Amino acid sequence: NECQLNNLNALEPDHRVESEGGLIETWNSQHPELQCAGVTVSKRTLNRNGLHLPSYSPYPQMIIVVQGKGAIGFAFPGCPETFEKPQDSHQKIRHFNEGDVLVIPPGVPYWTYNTGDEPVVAISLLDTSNFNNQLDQNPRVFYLAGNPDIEHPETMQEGGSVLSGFSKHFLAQSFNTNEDTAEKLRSPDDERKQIVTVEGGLSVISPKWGVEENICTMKLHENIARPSRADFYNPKAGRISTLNSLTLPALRQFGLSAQYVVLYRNGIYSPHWNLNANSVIYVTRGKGRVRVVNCQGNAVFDGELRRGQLLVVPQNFVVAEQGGEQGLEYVVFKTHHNAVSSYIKDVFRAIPSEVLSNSYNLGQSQVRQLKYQGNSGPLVNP
Amino acid sequence: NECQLNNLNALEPDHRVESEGGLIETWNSQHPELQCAGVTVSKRTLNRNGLHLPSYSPYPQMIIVVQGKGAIGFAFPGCPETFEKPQDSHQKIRHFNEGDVLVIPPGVPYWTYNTGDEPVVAISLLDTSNFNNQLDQNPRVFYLAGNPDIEHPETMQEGGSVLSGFSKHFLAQSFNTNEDTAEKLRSPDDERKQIVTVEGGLSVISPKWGVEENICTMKLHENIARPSRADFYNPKAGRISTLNSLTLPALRQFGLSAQYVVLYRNGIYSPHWNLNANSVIYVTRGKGRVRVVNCQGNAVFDGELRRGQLLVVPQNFVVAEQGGEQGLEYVVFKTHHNAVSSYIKDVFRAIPSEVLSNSYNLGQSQVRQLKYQGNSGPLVNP
Amino acid sequence: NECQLNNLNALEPDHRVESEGGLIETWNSQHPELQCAGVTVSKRTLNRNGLHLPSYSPYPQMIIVVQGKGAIGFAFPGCPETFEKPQDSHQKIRHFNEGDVLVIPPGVPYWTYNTGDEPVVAISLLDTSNFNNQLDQNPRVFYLAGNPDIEHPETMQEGGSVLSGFSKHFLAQSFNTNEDTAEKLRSPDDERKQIVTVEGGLSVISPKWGVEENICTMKLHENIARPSRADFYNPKAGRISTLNSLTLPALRQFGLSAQYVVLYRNGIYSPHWNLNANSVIYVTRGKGRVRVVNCQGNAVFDGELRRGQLLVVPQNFVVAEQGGEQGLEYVVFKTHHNAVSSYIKDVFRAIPSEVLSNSYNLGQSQVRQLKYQGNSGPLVNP
Amino acid sequence: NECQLNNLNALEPDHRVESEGGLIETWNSQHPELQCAGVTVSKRTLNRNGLHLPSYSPYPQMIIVVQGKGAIGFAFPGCPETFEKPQDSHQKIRHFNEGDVLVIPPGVPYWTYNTGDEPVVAISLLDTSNFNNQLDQNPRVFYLAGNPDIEHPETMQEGGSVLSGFSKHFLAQSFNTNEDTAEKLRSPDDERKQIVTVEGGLSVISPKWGVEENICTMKLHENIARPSRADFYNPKAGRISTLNSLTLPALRQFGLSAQYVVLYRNGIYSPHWNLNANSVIYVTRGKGRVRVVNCQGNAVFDGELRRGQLLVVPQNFVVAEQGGEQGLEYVVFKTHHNAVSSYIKDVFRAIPSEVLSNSYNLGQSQVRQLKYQGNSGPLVNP
Amino acid sequence: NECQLNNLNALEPDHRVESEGGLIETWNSQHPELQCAGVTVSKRTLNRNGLHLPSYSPYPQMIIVVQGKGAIGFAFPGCPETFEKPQDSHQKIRHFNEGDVLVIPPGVPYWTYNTGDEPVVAISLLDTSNFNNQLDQNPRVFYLAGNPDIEHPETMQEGGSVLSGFSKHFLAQSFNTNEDTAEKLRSPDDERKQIVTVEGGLSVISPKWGVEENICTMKLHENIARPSRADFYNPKAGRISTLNSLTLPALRQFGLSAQYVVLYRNGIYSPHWNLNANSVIYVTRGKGRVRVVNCQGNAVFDGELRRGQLLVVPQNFVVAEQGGEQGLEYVVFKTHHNAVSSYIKDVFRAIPSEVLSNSYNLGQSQVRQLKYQGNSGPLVNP
Ligand SMILES: [Mg+2]
Ligand SMILES: [Mg+2]
Ligand SMILES: [Mg+2]
Ligand SMILES: [Mg+2]
Ligand SMILES: [Mg+2]
Repeated sequence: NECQLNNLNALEPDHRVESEGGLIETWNSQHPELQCAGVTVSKRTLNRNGLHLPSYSPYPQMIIVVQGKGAIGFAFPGCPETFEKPQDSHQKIRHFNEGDVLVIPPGVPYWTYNTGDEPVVAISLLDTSNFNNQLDQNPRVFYLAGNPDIEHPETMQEGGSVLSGFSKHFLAQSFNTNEDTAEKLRSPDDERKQIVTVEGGLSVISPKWGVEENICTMKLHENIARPSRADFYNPKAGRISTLNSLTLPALRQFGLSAQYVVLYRNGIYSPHWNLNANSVIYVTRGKGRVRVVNCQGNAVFDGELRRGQLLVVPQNFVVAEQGGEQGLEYVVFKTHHNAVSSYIKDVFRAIPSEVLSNSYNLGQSQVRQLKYQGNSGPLVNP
Repeated sequence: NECQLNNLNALEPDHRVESEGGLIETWNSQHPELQCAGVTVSKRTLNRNGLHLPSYSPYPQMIIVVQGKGAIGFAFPGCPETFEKPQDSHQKIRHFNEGDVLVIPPGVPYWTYNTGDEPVVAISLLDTSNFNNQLDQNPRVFYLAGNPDIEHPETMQEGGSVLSGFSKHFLAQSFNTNEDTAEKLRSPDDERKQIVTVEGGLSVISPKWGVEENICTMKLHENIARPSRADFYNPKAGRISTLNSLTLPALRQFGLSAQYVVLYRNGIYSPHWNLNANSVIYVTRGKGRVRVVNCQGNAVFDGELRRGQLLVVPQNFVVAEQGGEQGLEYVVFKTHHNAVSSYIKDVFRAIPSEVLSNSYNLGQSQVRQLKYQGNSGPLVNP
Repeated sequence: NECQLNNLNALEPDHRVESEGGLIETWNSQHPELQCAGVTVSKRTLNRNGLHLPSYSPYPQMIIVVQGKGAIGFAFPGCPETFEKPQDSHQKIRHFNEGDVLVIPPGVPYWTYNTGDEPVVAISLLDTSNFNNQLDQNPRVFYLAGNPDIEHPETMQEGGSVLSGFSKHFLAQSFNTNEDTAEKLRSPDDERKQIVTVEGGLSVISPKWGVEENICTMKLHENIARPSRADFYNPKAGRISTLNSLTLPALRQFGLSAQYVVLYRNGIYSPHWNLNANSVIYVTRGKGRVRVVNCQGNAVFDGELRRGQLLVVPQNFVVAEQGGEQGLEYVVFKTHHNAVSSYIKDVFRAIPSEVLSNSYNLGQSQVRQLKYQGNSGPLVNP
Repeated sequence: NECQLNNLNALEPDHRVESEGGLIETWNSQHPELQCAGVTVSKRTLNRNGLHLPSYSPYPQMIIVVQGKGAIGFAFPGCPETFEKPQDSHQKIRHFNEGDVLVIPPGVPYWTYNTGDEPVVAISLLDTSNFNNQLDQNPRVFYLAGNPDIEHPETMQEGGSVLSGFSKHFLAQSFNTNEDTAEKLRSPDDERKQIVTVEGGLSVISPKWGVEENICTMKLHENIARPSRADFYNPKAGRISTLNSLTLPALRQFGLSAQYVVLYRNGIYSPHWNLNANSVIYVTRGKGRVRVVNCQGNAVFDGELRRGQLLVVPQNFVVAEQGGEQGLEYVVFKTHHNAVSSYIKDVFRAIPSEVLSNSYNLGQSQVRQLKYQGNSGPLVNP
Repeated sequence: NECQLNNLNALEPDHRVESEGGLIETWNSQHPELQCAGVTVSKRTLNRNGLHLPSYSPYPQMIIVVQGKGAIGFAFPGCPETFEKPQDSHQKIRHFNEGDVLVIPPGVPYWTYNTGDEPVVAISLLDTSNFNNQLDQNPRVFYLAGNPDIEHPETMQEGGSVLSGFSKHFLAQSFNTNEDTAEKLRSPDDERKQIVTVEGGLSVISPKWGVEENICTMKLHENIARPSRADFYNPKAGRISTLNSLTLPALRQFGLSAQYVVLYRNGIYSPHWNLNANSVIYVTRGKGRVRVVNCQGNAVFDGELRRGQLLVVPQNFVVAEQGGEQGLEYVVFKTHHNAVSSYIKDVFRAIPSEVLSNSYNLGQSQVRQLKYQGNSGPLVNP
C-alpha cells in the first residue's frame, strides 16, 4: 500500500535548525510521498566561513550544490594521510562548486567548509531505505563533535556527539591524552550547534587554495549542471544530463543516480517514465507545469512546480514537464545506480504501424506522422 | 509470520475480465499462500486475431504458453528499429508457440497477437515482490492504449490508459501532431477493453510469416516443454527440464527460473525441497497426488492437484508428486534466477552408513539398499 | 606482421580423411589468413548411422550444422547420470539439426551420431589461439577410442587413441576389469578410423527417439539460421541474426560468437567492420560479390565467394557483400564473445553535418541526403 | 628477451607528417624500450580551425591534451542521435582543454576540432599490445575520409581512406545516393591529408559554443592536471594525481591508467616501482634528474629528462625523480587499469625493525630513524 | 611448437647458489618441458636462523613448504602497520610449517625467517608466463637488501640490490637520513648473499613466539598436505586434496591452483587429464610409476618418478600414477585458478552403453561391468 497514492503534493521544508554558521531545513520523512520513495531530503546552508562539523549516517546521501563553493573532507578508515606539510598531515581535501553532486558513503565521517563570500546551499537526498542501512528507515546523523539540535524531529515522537556519551576518564585512557583535553572532546559548553563559524578563516593543506591509488582516493564528486555535460540537447527546447555508475563508479555500491534538466521557455520534456527507479525532483530555478499520471490513467499531480519545491515521481508513473516564461531547471535524484527512463515518441517508433492503428483507431497517414515527424528526442519545442 | 501456513490450498482464478478479443482471469494476490511466495498469477487468453494492447508493469513476469501461437513485440528504450520495409520500421518481432516461456522486463512495454486459428492461452507469474519493483506489492499494469477493465480488483479496496490522463492539447504540442490525432491517443470512446480483435488480420514486418547486437536484441524466450529438452529422464517415470540463468541470461537480473515436469502414469517425483526459492506449481495437464510437509513434520497439503490449479510450495518445505492414471504435467515457477532443489535418495547416498543407521535405527543391510538400489534419480517408477 | 596481409584469398579444404562412417576435410592452418585470425577450420561429415567417436581438444570449437540431424552427448567431469533406464544410465543427450550452432568446451569429451537418412555436414571453427589453450596453436584432437588418422597433418611436421599408450595389464588394474576387456580398450586392429558406422542403429536413452540443474546441464547449442530468429530484416534485401553470450551464456568463457546472414537477389549488406574481433565467413548457400578494404584503402579481396568457400575478414577491415543471381547465405564466426560491428550509413548519422561537409567536400544538401535518406539499417535493397 | 635492456634512452619523435591544418610526430615503434612496453606514441597538433578527420584503430589510445581546447565527437555503433536542431542531428559533442585525458575505444570512429586561437597539442599513447587488438603490434589507423600519409611508416616495411577501396558505383548503391556524391566520398584528389583547416569555422550542435543514459553516453574524458585533483601533496615538494578505473570506468575494459606529477624546485619523488604495469613518462614542462634501476642494481638510466622527452620505465624497475631549477611536470601512462606502485620509505615501515637491522647491518637507532622520521609520503622536500 | 614434445623427462635442479644462511637450487628455464608450461622452479633452503632478505618479482609464485617452520612477512603498499609494541611497528607476521602452500603476489616485497631447529625446505613455482608479468619470460628477482648471486643465470645470457644503483647522497636526501646510513643501504661489501644467518635470533612482534580488515590483511597461505584436508579418499589407495580459488580467493587474480596427492603402496590414481591447465608434479616423498600419453597415443613418459624429481604434464595429456614399495606423495601445481580434471572411469559412466560398445567392440555385459563395477572414484586399490 505505500505507493497507492491518490494525490501527490509539491513539498517544501517542514523543520528548521538555525546554527551559528548556517542553517539546516528538513522535509518530514513521514510525508506519504517520501515514504513511497523510501527517502527524505535535507537543505543545508553554510554561511561565510561556516564549518559543518564531522558526522556520518548509516545510509548514502547524494548532494547537489546549488550555490557557493567549498571543501569537503572524508575520513576513510585506515587509509594513509596523503596530504602532509613539514606540521600537520591529513587526507585528501576535495573542492566543489555549484552544479556539483557529492556522494557520502554509509558510515564514513565528513566535514564541509565554505570557501567563498556567498553562502553555500546544498540539497541532500538521504536514501534511508538503501540496502546498506541495516537499522531502520528513520533518518539518523551521528556527530563526532559539538552539541547538535535534532535535524529530523519526527524520529523522536538538542542532543550530544557520540563522544559525550563516554566519560572524560575513559577518553583520556583511550586516546592517551590528559583529562583536560578529554573533557573538551565531549563538547561540555558548546552552544554553537552543528554548523559553527570559523573566525578568521580555516587553513587546511591544499594545492588549489602509505600510498593508495585505489579505494582510499575514490572519486566521490562530479559536475552535472554545466551546459557542456549535456547528453540530450535541442537548442530550442532544453538539455538533459545523466550522472550514474558509468560516470561515477562508486554509485554502483550506493544505488543512486541523477539527472539535471533544463527546459527553455515553453520547452516540453514529453511523456516519460522511469523503468526501475523512484524519482525525486527538486526545482533549482524557474517554474513550469508538471503532470504525473498513475496506472489508472489519473493525473495525481497537475500544476506548477517552482523553485524550492520537491515532487516525488514514483516508478513507472508517467511524467511530463514544460518550462514557463522563465524556463525550468531541476535535478532528479533516482533510486538506482543506473536508472533508465523511456519516452513515448520513442515507444511509437518501436511499435509496428498496424498495432498502433488498431490501438488508437488511427489511420496509416496519422501513424506515419506520429512515427516520423519531429523532434526525435524527448525535448520538444512546441 | 507470512509463511507460517497451517494449510495450503489448490487455488483457481478469482477474477475475470472478458474483453473483445480475449479473456484475463486473475488469482487474488491476498490469498495467504501467494503472500508467502510474494507473487500473484494471471491467465490470459487471446482469441483468433486477438491483440493484447501495449502495456508494462514495475516487476518481471515469467509467462508459459500452454496453447496456440503468436507474436510478441517489446519496445526497448532508445534501441534502433532493425526491421524496416521500403514504409514502416519497428523493432524485432519474436515468435512463440506452446511450451515456450517468455520473460517481460520491468517497465518495458509489450504487445502480443494471436497468429493461429486456436486461442492462445498463457499463464503469467507476476513477481510483485521482486527487488526491481520499488513501489509496493500490489499488482499494477500501465496501459499505453485503450480503456481497460481492472485486472487485479483487490488492489482498489474500468480505468484509463496513461495517455488519457493528459489533455489533447498538451499531447498535440508534445508529439507534434494535430489535435484530432491527439484526441484518439487518449482513447475517448473505446469499449473494446485491453484485448481487442484485429479484423482481417494484423500485418507486421517479419521473415517467418543503428545496429545493436547486444542489449537491444537480448533473448527473452526459450522452450521448456519439448521432450528433447529434458535434463532428467527415466522412460518408465517421467522427465524434468530446468530453465534458469545458465540458459537464459537475462533471468540473472529478474530473479526467476522454472522447471517443467512430466510424470507418466504412476510415476513418482520422490521427496524433495528447493533450497533457496519459493515455488508455484501450475498444472497444465492431468492430475495426481501431491503431499507438501513443513518443518514440524505436518502435511500442509495432501490431495489431488489437477489441470487449472495453482499450489504454492514454500522454500524448504518437502514436496512429492505422483501422476495419476492420465499422468501429470506441470510448470513450477521458482523465485531465484538459479533455483536448486535436492531430493532425499541423494541425501542418503551422501551421508555415512552409520549416521544413517543411528538416525533411523536401521541395520547395515537396510542402509545399503537405501543407498545403492534404484533408480538413482528423483523420478521413480514404482 | 601476421595481419599485415596485402592480399586475401577465398579458401577451400586442403586435406581429407576418409573414414568408415564419414569424412573430414580440413583447411591448412598455415595459410596466412588463417594465421592472422588464429583459427583453423574443419568440415565433418557423418554418413547415415555414423558415430564420431569420443574426443576432446584443448580449445573451444563452434560448429554450425548445415545439413542433417543428429544427437550429441558430452561427458562433463563429476556430473550425475540423469538419464536412466530400469539397463543403462548416462548424461543428457542433446539433439540438433540444420541451422544449429554447437559449442564444444575445452577438454570435454563429446561424440555425435547421425539420426537421419541423409549425411550430417558440419563445419567447425577450431579456435586454437584461444586463451583457454595453454599448449600451442597446433590443432590437437585426443581420441578416447579407435585409431585415427591425423585430421591436421600440417601441424605435425595415423595415430592411436589415448588409451593405447597404456598396457592392457595396467588398464585392467586401473578400471578393475579383465584382460580381454582391457585389451579391447586399446583398439588394437581397428581400421574404421574416427567415424564409424553403427549397423542396426544406435539406441541410447532419450525422450525424442543427482542434480545439476546448473553447470552439469548448461546450454551448448542454439539455432541461428531460422528466419524467425532474425535480428535485422528488410524484406527486399535480406536478414542478419546474431548469436553471442547474451543468448548462450557459455560463450562468455570461450571467446566466440557468430552471425548468420542471408541476402536476397542483389541485396547489399553495406560497408561495415568489426570493432573487436576477427571473423571467418563460410558460404553455406549461394553466391555473392564480397569486398574487403584494409587501412591503406586497398581492396585486399574483391570478387565472388560461393558456397563451400571460406574468407577471413580481419578486425577493423571494412567488408561489404552483395547477393548474386540466387542470393547469398553465410555464417560468420567471430573471435569475441560479444562481437560488435558498425556500418558506415550509421556513422554518417552520428557525425555533425558540417564535419561530413569538410571531410568529403560535400554541400549541405548532399550531406543532408546521406544522413536522412535510404534505408536506415545495414541491409540495402538496390 | 624484450625487457632485458641494459640501457634505457630518453626518446624524441622520429617521423613527421605535415598536414594542411596540423602536424603529427611519431616515435618509432621499433625502439627496444617501446617494444618492451608494447606501446608506441604519437604527438598530434591541430592548428586553429583544425579538424582531424574521422578515424579508428584496433586498440585503445589514451591522450593527454597539453595545450589548447577543442571538441571531440565519437560515433558509437547503434546509439541514437541525441543532439538535434530543428537542420541536423548527431551524437553527443564532448569538450576538452589542457590537462584533460581522453580515451578512444577500439574501433570507434572519432574526430576532433580546435575551438581556440592557439594550437591544440596532444600526445597519444597507442597501446598496440592491448588484448583488444586481435591484428598485430603494427599501428593501424583506418580513415573514413581524406588521403592520409602513414603516421607510422616503420610498420609498413600516402594511402587512402577505407571508402576509396570501393568503386563510386557500389558506394552510390550502398548508401542510396547519386554518383557525384559517391565519387566525393572516395576523396579523389584531396591533398590536404588527415588534418584539414576549416575556413570560417565549424559549427555543430552544442550548449557551450532515443536514450542512452547508459552505454551510448559513457564518460571518455577526465581532467588530471589541475592542482585541486591532487591525490598526494607536500607543499614543499610537489603533487601526484592518479587517473584509473575507479575514476573513469571505461578504463577497466581498456587496460590503461595514468598519473600526473608535479615536482617543485628540488622536490624528490623518492625511490618507487610499479607492481603490475609498464609505464611511459612524457615530460610536459620543466626538467629533472631521473634514475631507473633494474634487477641487477644497475642504473639503466641516470640523467636529465626535459620537456618533450619520453622515458619507458618497465614493470618493477625502481625509479626516482628530482625537480630541476624550475621544477619538473610529467604524465605517466601505465598499462594496467588500476596500476599500483609502492615507495621504499613505506616498505621500511612495513618490515620489522630487526630484519631491517640484519638486512643492512644497521643499528636499532638508525632503523628507528628511517621508519619514523621524514616525510611519510613519497614526495620529499630536501 | 612448444608443446609438441615427443618425449618428457624427469628433471632435477641444474644450478646452485650457496648463501651464508641457506641454499637455492634452480631448474633451468630453458628445458623444453618447462617452456611448454611457461614456468620455472626454484628450491629454497633456509638453515637455522636463516633470513631470506626482502625481494619481489613481476609474477606470482606458489610455494609448498616441505620441511620446517617459519614466519613470512609481506609489505603491502599503503597498508597500516597493525602490529605494534610500546619500540616498533610493522605489518602482520604470518606463520607457516610443512604442508603449507604460500602465494607471493606480483611486485610485493617479502622476507622469510626460519623459526625451528631444522632447515626449511620449500619449492617454489615461478609462473613467468603469467598475464600479470608485463616484462618477459625471464625470471627476475629484485632484492631490496644484500648482494645476490643470480638464481637463474640462464636468463642472463653476482649482482646488487635495487638500492645500490642509487648514490649514497641521493639516498640520504630521499629518506631524510645521514650518509653513514644511506651508505649501508647500498650493501657495499656484503658477502653473505640473499639468505643470511641471524645470530642470536630474530625477534619481531607476534602473538605466537588503521584497518584493513580487507585487502591489507588478505589470506596468502593454506595447508594442503594434512590428511583431514582430503577431498577424495579410498583407505586402500590414497587421498587427493585440491587448493584453488574457492579456498584461497587471492588465487583468482594469480592464475594458480594445486593438488597434493598421496598414494599408498600400489595405489593407482587411474588415467586422467586436466581440461584447462598445464601442471608440474614435484615428488615430495616416495616413489611411483608415472605414465603420460599425448594426442597420438604415445607414452611420452613411462617410468619411475622419485622424491626431488619434477615432471611436467601438459594440458589434456592423459596421466596415471601408481605408488611404489613405500607409496608416492607429490604436489601438483596447475596454471589455472580453478583447474579441473576428469578421470576416464567417470567418462565411461557418462556415455551411453551402446556408443561404448561400438567404440571398443565390447559386448553389452563388458560395458556393463566397466560402468558399474569398481571403485567409483579416481583412486584404485589393486
Ligand atoms: Mg523527469
Ligand atoms: Mg516440484
Ligand atoms: Mg560480414
Ligand atoms: Mg614515476
Ligand atoms: Mg596427477
